[PDB]
Formats: sequence, structure tokens, C-alpha cells
Amino acid sequence: GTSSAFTQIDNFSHFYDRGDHLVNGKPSFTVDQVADQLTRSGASWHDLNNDGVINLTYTFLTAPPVGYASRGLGTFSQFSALQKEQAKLSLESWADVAKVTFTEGPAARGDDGHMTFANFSASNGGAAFAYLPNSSRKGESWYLINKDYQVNKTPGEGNYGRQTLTHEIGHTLGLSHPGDYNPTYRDAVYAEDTRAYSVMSYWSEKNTGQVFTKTGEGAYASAPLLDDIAAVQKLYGANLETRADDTVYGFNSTADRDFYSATSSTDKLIFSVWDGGGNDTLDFSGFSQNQKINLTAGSFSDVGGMTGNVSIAQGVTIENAIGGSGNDLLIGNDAANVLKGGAGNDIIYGGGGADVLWGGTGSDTFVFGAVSDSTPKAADIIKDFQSGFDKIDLTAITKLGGLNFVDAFTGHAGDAIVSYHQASNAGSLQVDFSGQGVADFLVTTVGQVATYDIVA
Ligand SMILES: [Ca+2]
Ligand SMILES: [Ca+2]
Ligand SMILES: [Ca+2]
Ligand SMILES: [Ca+2]
Ligand SMILES: [Ca+2]
Ligand SMILES: [Ca+2]
Ligand SMILES: [Ca+2]
Ligand SMILES: [Ca+2]
Ligand SMILES: [Zn+2]
Repeated sequence: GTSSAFTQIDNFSHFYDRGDHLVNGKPSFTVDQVADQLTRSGASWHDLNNDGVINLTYTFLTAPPVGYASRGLGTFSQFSALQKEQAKLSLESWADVAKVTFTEGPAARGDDGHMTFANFSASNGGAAFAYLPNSSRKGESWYLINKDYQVNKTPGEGNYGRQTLTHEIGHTLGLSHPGDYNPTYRDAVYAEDTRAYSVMSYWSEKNTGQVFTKTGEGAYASAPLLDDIAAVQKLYGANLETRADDTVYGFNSTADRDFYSATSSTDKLIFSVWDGGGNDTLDFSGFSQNQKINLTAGSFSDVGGMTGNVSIAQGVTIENAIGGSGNDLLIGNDAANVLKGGAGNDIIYGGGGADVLWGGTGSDTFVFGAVSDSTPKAADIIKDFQSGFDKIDLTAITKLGGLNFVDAFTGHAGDAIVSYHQASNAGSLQVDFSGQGVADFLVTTVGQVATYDIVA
């Protein structure tokens, strides 16, 4: 067996596993499988000028097009400045992940296509609608506005007015709904068909167990989520030029995107991280709720008192993570990561590569699941180890067999050596798991480590 600390880590890393199993009686689909499902119509824009990207233009209509009255949409009206500002933010988030550009202007000669945005007042027209890129109205999207329906009048980060724009633009890009779909999630074709995985879904995250808000309140992702991202990149290619240098997401964010920014402990973040390279950090230092942060590509995290609301896109490598003042879990990846616990009692799992770990205040547990996690040639470093408070857990390696603390390796498996260098305040832990008479596991610390601070 293992310790509770390790079990909590292993559980969270598998908590959102997708594929090859039944969930809610429906098949669980992987991100790749969903990317195919959302693009099953075959409709897309084309690179007419062959420059390796889809360059599109758009116009905020100022007057009803020819044949407009035959649509039955009622009174025509131009987008307001608010809508124009939000539409641009929606277009931008799509342009960040896929090789597509959107430039305001009239249909031009070298464009691969043209888009249009406008409003109507006749409810019969629905809350909003768009057309696929292979239709005769390719590029068009329409939004309802009247006394009885006002959500499109004040679109804004986090509200349905903004996700609507992002959703309709999705359609114009060639994305379909997760299913053909009175309809309910029961009619879904796969399990992850909820707004927790894709803004194209009609169902709430509640169907899959996630928790974003309370009744009476609304909370919707403003930008393309995990599956949406995969879907569009599969169509137009991933944009690696986006934020290719060091980036911070969340608190103290440097991503310059409203939906990746947190300035209050009450903020509700719902996003999927797309990044192009560099040493990146997920800073969630401003929240007081227990969190669970996973730096694995394509994985989900429970951020700011919510669950399954944050994720990293497939093919993205994020290097660092900062917990809040609650008791959190932090899981790194194969890269060298800087993992910060913050206040509270945290459990930190470095993974592969030499990692830098910071417990913070509170009793913290640095967990190791394999020997390859902290080797002599690539050992982790605990910068703030507090003897008699913190612990080093090797329970997943020793499986509770214990260690034999000695001063020098005798050539027996399980021999462990805890040393301290009172001059540099540096401590270390060595062990001979294989029993070859030399160390095959090393953990360096800034702060004296004792024999009792080790759990095995
Ligand atoms: Ca082009
Ligand atoms: Ca970056
Ligand atoms: Ca990176
Ligand atoms: Ca913490
Ligand atoms: Ca690591
Ligand atoms: Ca600590
Ligand atoms: Ca801590
Ligand atoms: Ca490691
Ligand atoms: Zn739709």
C-alpha cells in the first residue's frame, strides 16, 4: 500500500481520464476523438492564395443586405460599440490557437473569405445563428436583440452574451455541435458533451460533475475550451507564434487576455491554456480555496473553489504552478518545474526532471512516485524545507517497506542516508533502492532534514 498523500495525487491525475470506457452510459471520447466529431461536416475555409494561413476579413454591417427582408428577422440594426469590442476579443481568442486571422474591412481581392455581423429584432429568428464556411451565406452570423431577449446587448467576459459570439464564430469556422441533438444531455453521443469541454455544447458542466457556479448566477467560458482548440487546430493548424516567451496566467497574468486574468479571490476562471513556448506559470496565489493543479498537457485542474474549470491544451508544456492559501495538490510534468505551495498544507508531486519545490507556510508533503523522479544527476530541491513540519514521501516506491538509515551504503537495498551541511544550511537524502551500494535517488534541500521527516 501507500500513504494518503500519494493516493490523493494519483486520484487527481486520473480523475478526468478520457477514452475507452463508459461514462453516464455513454462512450468517453478523447480530445482527438472529439476534435473529429466537431469537424464531421467536412466544411472549412480554404487557403486560396496559398500563404499557409487563413486570412479573413469581416464587416459590421451598417445596412441590411440584398434580400434581407425575406429572412423574417424583423428590424435590422448595426452592432453597437460594445458588441464590436467583444466580437474582436472573441475573434482574437480563435486567432490565438489556429492559423486564422481576422481583419476588419470589406471583402478584398486576396482574402480567403469574408464575415459579417449584425443584429435583428424578430424573436422567430432565434437567439442567434451562423452558417458553415461551405454554404452560400458562409461567414455570416446574426444576433437577436429586443425587449424580451437582451443578453446579446451587453456581452462581456464570463457571460453568455460573450460565449454566444465565440460559439457562432465557431460555426463560421466549420465547427459543429457535439451531436445532432425536446433535446437533453441524454441525447448526447459521447460523455464529455458539456460546456466544460467545448463552448459548442448545449449542456451544462453539471452533467459531467464539474461545478462552476451556484443557481441564480451565470458562468460561461469566454474563449475556446480544450476540445474547441483541438477541433480548430485540426482544421487550420496550430498557431505557435502565440505567447512564445515566458507567460504567467491567472493572478499577475502577463497573457493580456481578459479570460486568463485574475485580480480577485472571487473571480471565476474557466479557460483552457494555449501557449507557444517559453517558461510558463499558472499563478493561482490569490485564491483561498483548496485547489488541484495539474501541469500535464491536456489535463484538468480545480481552480479557485471550482472544479474542472481550468485546463492546459494538448501539445502545450507549462512549467510552473502557484497554489493559494488553501490545502492544495500540485502535479508537475516531465519538465523541470518550479512548484509553489503557498500557505496551507500542500501536497507537491514533482514528476520527472530536476524540480524546484517550495512548500510555503503550513505542513507540506513532497511526494515521489518513482526513482526516476529525483536522481543523483537530476535531483529535486526543496527551497524551504521545515523539519518536523514538512515530510518527504517515498511511500509509492517503498510501498511501506521502510528504509534503513545509515551513514554509508553497505550494499543492501533500502539503505538511506540523511546528511546536513551546517555551513550552507543544505541538507540531502540519498537511498540505494536497487541495492548496488551507491545512491540511485537524491533529494536536496535548503534546511536540515531529519530521519523522522521521511515517510516510507
Ligand atoms: Ca491565405
Ligand atoms: Ca509562453
Ligand atoms: Ca512552455
Ligand atoms: Ca496552498
Ligand atoms: Ca517535473
Ligand atoms: Ca512548509
Ligand atoms: Ca504550504
Ligand atoms: Ca522530479
Ligand atoms: Zn450552435
